[PDB]
Amino acid sequence: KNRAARVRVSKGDKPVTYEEAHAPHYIAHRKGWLSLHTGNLDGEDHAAERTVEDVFLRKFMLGTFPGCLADQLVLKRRANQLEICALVLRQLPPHKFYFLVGYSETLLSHFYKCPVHLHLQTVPSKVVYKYI
Amino acid sequence: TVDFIKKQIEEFNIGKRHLANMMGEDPETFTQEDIDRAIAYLFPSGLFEKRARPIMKHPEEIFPKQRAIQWGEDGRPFHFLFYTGKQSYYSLMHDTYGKLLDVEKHHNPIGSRWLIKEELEEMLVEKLSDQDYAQFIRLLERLSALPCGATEEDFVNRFRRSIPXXXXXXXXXXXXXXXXGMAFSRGEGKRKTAKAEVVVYGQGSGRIDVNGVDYLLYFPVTQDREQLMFPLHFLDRLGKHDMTCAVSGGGRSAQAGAVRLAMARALCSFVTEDEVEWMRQAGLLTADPRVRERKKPGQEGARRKFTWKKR
Amino acid sequence: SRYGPEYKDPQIDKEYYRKPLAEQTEEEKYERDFKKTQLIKAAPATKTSSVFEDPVISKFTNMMMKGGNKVLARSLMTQTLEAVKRKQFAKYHAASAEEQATIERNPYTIFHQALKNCEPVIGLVPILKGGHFYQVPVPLADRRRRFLAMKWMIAECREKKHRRVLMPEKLSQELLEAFHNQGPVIKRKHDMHKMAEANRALAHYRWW
Amino acid sequence: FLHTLNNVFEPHVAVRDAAKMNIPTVGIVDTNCNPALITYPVPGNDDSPPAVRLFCRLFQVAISRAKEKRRQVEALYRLQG
Amino acid sequence: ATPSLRGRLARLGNPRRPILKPNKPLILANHVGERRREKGEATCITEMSVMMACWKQNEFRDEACRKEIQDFFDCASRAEAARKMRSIQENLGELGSLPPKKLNKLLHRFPNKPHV
RNA sequence: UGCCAGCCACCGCGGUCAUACGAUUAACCCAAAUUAAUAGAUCCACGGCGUAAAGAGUGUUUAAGAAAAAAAAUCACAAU
RNA sequence: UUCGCCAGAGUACUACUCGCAACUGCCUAAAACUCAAAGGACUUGGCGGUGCUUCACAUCCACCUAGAGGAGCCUGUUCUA
RNA sequence: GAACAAUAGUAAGCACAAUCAUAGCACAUAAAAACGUUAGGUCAAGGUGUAGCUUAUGGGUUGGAAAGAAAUGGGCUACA
Ligand SMILES: [Mg+2]
Ligand SMILES: [Mg+2]
Ligand SMILES: [Mg+2]
Ligand SMILES: [Mg+2]
Ligand SMILES: [Mg+2]
Ligand SMILES: [Mg+2]
Ligand SMILES: [Mg+2]
Ligand SMILES: [Mg+2]
Ligand SMILES: [Mg+2]
Ligand SMILES: [Mg+2]
Ligand SMILES: [Mg+2]
Ligand SMILES: [Mg+2]
Ligand SMILES: [Mg+2]
Ligand SMILES: [Mg+2]
Ligand SMILES: [Mg+2]
Ligand SMILES: [Mg+2]
Ligand SMILES: [Mg+2]
Ligand SMILES: [Mg+2]
Ligand SMILES: [Mg+2]
Ligand SMILES: [Mg+2]
Ligand SMILES: [Mg+2]
Ligand SMILES: [Mg+2]
Ligand SMILES: [Mg+2]
Ligand SMILES: [Mg+2]
Ligand SMILES: [Mg+2]
Ligand SMILES: [Mg+2]
Ligand SMILES: [Mg+2]
Ligand SMILES: [Mg+2]
Ligand SMILES: [Mg+2]
Ligand SMILES: [Mg+2]
Ligand SMILES: [Mg+2]
Ligand SMILES: [Mg+2]
Ligand SMILES: [Mg+2]
Ligand SMILES: [Mg+2]
Ligand SMILES: [Mg+2]
Ligand SMILES: [Mg+2]
Ligand SMILES: [Mg+2]
Ligand SMILES: [Mg+2]
Ligand SMILES: [Mg+2]
Ligand SMILES: [Mg+2]
Ligand SMILES: [Mg+2]
Repeated sequence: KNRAARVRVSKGDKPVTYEEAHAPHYIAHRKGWLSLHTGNLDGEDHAAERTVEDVFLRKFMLGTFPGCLADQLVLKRRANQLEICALVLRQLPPHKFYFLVGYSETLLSHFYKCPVHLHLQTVPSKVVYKYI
Repeated sequence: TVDFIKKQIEEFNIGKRHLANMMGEDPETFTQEDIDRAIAYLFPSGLFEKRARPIMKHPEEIFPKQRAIQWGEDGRPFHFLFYTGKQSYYSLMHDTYGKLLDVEKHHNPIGSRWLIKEELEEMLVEKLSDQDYAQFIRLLERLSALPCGATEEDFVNRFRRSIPXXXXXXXXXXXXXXXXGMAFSRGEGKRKTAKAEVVVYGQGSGRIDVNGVDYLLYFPVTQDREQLMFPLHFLDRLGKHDMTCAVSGGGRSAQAGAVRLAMARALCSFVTEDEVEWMRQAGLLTADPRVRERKKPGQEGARRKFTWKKR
Repeated sequence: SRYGPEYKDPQIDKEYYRKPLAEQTEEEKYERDFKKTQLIKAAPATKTSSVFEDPVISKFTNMMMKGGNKVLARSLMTQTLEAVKRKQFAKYHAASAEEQATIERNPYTIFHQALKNCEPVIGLVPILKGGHFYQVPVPLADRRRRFLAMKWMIAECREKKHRRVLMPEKLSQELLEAFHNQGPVIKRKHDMHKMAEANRALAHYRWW
Repeated sequence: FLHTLNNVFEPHVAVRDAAKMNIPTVGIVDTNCNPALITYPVPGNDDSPPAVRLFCRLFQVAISRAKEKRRQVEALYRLQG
Repeated sequence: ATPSLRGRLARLGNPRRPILKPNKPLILANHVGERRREKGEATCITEMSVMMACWKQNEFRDEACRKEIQDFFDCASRAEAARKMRSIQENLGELGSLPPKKLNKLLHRFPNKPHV
């Protein structure tokens, strides 16, 4: 029985995000990729760096934006700039949201020594794909 | 849920305009065919399952049909069969049986099939049981069993469908070369890592050339030359035709077989329309579906397994 | 099995196709055949329309092939047919006119004969009863019998030669001796027959 | 109920159930049937087609007359107002 | 006629002493017993024996008797086709009665009543 | 502390995370008494007897009782 | 309407008594002690060297092929060190 | 808690099935395969609840290990 990245069947009441409801064998069939970069294509270099980098930005966004994160965080790399999209729940009063926008962009840009672009799409409640 | 359909169809049209104006087409002749190209170019998802790819479509194809309101605002139900829990089914049944009865008082292989179970389920907007379906179709046989009136025939036509069947080996028109003014036919066989192309000239010396060398030299294995001989010995043309050949990939038997297929394909221009069905039943023109099977991990040979131990 | 059950076998004989016009039920039948839009198998590479193809020789050819060598088995067979041929020519020219009328010079007729003559009529199957295995007399279906003959010839001329002796030669000897019924192969067939005769009582046990 | 039975010759569920739900019940008992849960029985032959037809058309008519009379008294109600 | 059941069974009323002690209650069941598959005997045994005798007298030269042998194979083909035919024969039933499926539907249509 | 030391009227608790042991901490309830022990009062059946404990291997009579009217007809035949 | 019988389970168709053509017998028939049960019927499972039907499609049997167990070596356990 | 000439079952969900992949079909293979079961495997991938260690059950440097009486599992190469 494969336990990989899966969400078990409950008494049937458990709310589930579209992503967490689609099991590993489904990648590239229904589900998409959470990140995008050149590094894994045939002739390409430095895949590892974009992986460490990605991981750290998962943890970073989960920690800078407490309790307000909706679904897993969507990274794109385009021509040396990062485009970080987030689905974010509405909890915070908007001031704090922009505080953290500036905070994040600046901090990251100076950490990875490349320009970062941030996008928050705000959602009233976690989207429910199944059950509920 | 009907308010949703009104709203959705409105926004669908507004978004339709919005699509045309950006995509730069006349909003009038814009089709679904164009809708597809449009989204496909705007939101290019490589994804294997095609339902999970982006869609903008008329809500009717998007959403399932609904069962309408089944009772007035007094609580009182419209249809008299409502309490059967399937009105949709038993209405068809009442009507069908009525048709039958009237037929009995009055009376004193085109590729046509009955609906599937799923199609009657779509027609009545009603879940069905196998038994139920079977019952009904049985009844339609009873209907066909008697003298068929006009409205009787229309009635059973509702539940009629029609299916295509196509069998012919597709016949290439020949090709007359400009150089000698002579006719040739160029076949392509493919077997098992090996493709071959064979040009067959209609007036031969019996000459058969392979990759620029003679066929005896290129197939020192007798078996192969026999395989080659098959189509020509079949059609009794053995000396009559002159073939040029180019084959690549795989090992010798695979090659000889590819040439078999390609040749037998290029030989159906110069043969009679009747001998074609023979070459089919000889199995000459049908590819070999047989290929190597991938090893599986934790096994040996795709089938062969590591020796299993009871203790 | 990359063929679904939808794909029926090819019928490869040419005489069938060229001359239909005198046969009604067969006209009906092959009409049904292609008209059915019947998906039909790509004909095998071993089966050819060659006028020279004897299916029995093919089977026996295969059963001699170790590993994947068609080439080698083909060659050994070819050399066996050849060897018998020349050996029978040698018997012919060294003989008297009467025996010249007698002698078979066709290696093929010699082969079908030497196999017809080596095939057992009955064979044994073990039956478990009350703890013991009894070997009981079973009538056999033809193809199993053919197989038993061929298997026996091959196993016999494989096993018991002295290593300086090539296969095609010994095989030829066994073929020509089995022709005259004096060969060890037939000793084997006979030990089958005898074992069946000794156990004949037990032919009650078998229920099918 | 124009028959009180199921084709397996037990009492039809609907009897137990109507009776269970506080619905009144009017049905034709036959010599084999059990009347006791039925609100208003009519003892009588369920099997012969003249009988079924008769009972049918009668309940039919009672219905029709009730409906007509309803309509009428509604019209009179409308004139009185 | 059906054997009298009066006074047979041990009951409170009965002044007599018991006759039948049923293992299972005497009631017609709804369903019917499923068909009993028949077993086989040894097939062909005769020709087998005759052909044995032949080889015994003839010192086991198969060429000496063609007759016993060909009749033996005649029997083998009659046997095999008898098995194929008894496999497709399932329309047999009782040959004048109905297969136990039919009986069982039919019996569910006019069931037997213990209760009420 | 670790099936050890121990506890319980019944069911039970202790084998490494014990609200049952021993000791704390809070509570509970009685209270010039409180628990433990042992005797009582109380406690079966005007209920049962196919499978649960219980219809005796069988008949007749004594003793003792209970009582409207009908209550000896025949072997479908194998008591002794 | 009567009579006969039953007050947890063992202990116990037993020990002692009484009577009998029995003298390893029959009948009548306890207590110490031990336990918190002992019993009847049922319910789903599981199981069955029960019975019946239907299968096994590399699969039990019959059958086909190629190997393991023997030899050298590689390499992993288990033991001795 | 079923019988379809139907006798108390209805039910969205997750499984199977369906579709995807193996570059067109088809079959085949791949994948998938719930709920539970075996207190099955792994505190040495990592992370943790409970416990222990803290001038050491911590952290470093230098060497040293992996010998065969056998017994056996799987392979490789043979016996021509
Ligand atoms: Mg698995
Ligand atoms: Mg292999
Ligand atoms: Mg009596
Ligand atoms: Mg008695
Ligand atoms: Mg019993
Ligand atoms: Mg101890
Ligand atoms: Mg503790
Ligand atoms: Mg306590
Ligand atoms: Mg305490
Ligand atoms: Mg006091
Ligand atoms: Mg009392
Ligand atoms: Mg009772
Ligand atoms: Mg008792
Ligand atoms: Mg007692
Ligand atoms: Mg008694
Ligand atoms: Mg007495
Ligand atoms: Mg007694
Ligand atoms: Mg008196
Ligand atoms: Mg009285
Ligand atoms: Mg007692
Ligand atoms: Mg006794
Ligand atoms: Mg005694
Ligand atoms: Mg006494
Ligand atoms: Mg096997
Ligand atoms: Mg198995
Ligand atoms: Mg070996
Ligand atoms: Mg070995
Ligand atoms: Mg170790
Ligand atoms: Mg050691
Ligand atoms: Mg596809
Ligand atoms: Mg498939
Ligand atoms: Mg798998
Ligand atoms: Mg699936
Ligand atoms: Mg364990
Ligand atoms: Mg284990
Ligand atoms: Mg750890
Ligand atoms: Mg910890
Ligand atoms: Mg250290
Ligand atoms: Mg070191
Ligand atoms: Mg060994
Ligand atoms: Mg090997």
